[PDB]
Amino acid sequence: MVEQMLSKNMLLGGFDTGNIKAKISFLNEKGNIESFAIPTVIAEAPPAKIDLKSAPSKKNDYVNEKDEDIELLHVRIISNSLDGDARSRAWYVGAYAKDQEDRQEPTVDEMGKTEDKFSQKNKKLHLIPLFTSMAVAAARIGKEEVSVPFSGGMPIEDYKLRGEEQILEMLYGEHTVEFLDGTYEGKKIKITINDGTMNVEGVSSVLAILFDIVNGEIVEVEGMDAEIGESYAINDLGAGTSDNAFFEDGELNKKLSTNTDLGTNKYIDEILKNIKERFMENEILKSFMTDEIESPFKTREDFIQRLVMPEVEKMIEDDTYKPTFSVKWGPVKENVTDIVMDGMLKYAEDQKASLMKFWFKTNADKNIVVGGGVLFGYAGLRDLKEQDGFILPKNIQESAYFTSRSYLIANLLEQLNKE
Repeated sequence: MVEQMLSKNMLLGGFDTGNIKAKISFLNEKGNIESFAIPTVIAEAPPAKIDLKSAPSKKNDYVNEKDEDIELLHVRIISNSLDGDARSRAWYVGAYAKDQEDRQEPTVDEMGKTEDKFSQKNKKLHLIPLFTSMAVAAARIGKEEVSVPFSGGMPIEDYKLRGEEQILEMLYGEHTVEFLDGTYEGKKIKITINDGTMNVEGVSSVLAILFDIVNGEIVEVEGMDAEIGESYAINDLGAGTSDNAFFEDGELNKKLSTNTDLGTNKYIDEILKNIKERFMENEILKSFMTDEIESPFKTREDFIQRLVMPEVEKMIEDDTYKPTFSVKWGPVKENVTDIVMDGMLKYAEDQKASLMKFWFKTNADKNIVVGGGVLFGYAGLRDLKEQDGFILPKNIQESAYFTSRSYLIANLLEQLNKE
């Protein structure tokens, strides 16, 4: 049934419109969930491709990365959701738009309380990356005409402004996206939106913890035993902040919910410092790098992606696996397992104190952790699983897309309900 559904001229996705990023999760041709993010950045572009370009054309052949098809987004979008002017022009979108002086990004006036995404002045900032994300997925699954049942969500504040059916009404109709450059150059995707659903941003994320879609099948992720109407604390552990959200009766509790400066950043910085300190105990490093500023990692993200993530994946697969963090700096390798594990567990313990306190303040039925911090702090945080009601999602690696995946699952269930 899902097979028959997906083989038609259609795209089944979940669309998460954030201020920084447009995220999408969709079912690809193997019926698996596929996700990417397009930064919410646009810039006015020439009507046809330009030859003066900010790199040699053959650069990506010395490059090791995924989602190459969104590195260069130069599109023409025809839609009645856009005003006449935007509709008339081509656009640079996402990463490629970052490198333009006349780029346009979301702002926040007139101190720091975020703006309305779909006002007449703001809407093109968010529609262009949304439609572009739809077009890229449609391109990926080899379909130039797609019916797109819209499944999105908005935070509760916009309910004082809009209405779900107003968002959907903006989106209904026909839209074309023509790629003028990059991977899909020459392709024109025709998007028809006839119907849709809007979901509760925030507590919807429960769906993505409870369910996955694998080869067309909805499967129950083992980890959380959900009873209907129970309260959820969702703690989003990030690089610079932690967000402690409490949901009761399907609504965010603003009074109890809060956010702090407890991030992974300072813990990682300390680890990076200690890692260098240890290499400088090595005699080869003494010979050639005494009194020098350089170090084996570029950024915190470099350290996360290259050193930490491969080991944590193995830990997540196998509770008995004992990790080894081995850094190579030029030709020299050092075992720094003690240094990394120290920072990981120090972070875990500080999060423990925070998470346990929030649990008692809310008396949440389920206490859930998500975010990159769970991955960094996994070696310690997984101990909290002994607390009944504490949930460390099996698919924590997909945290960035829990919102879009939730929409996607809701969208599949909706289409199946149609029969």
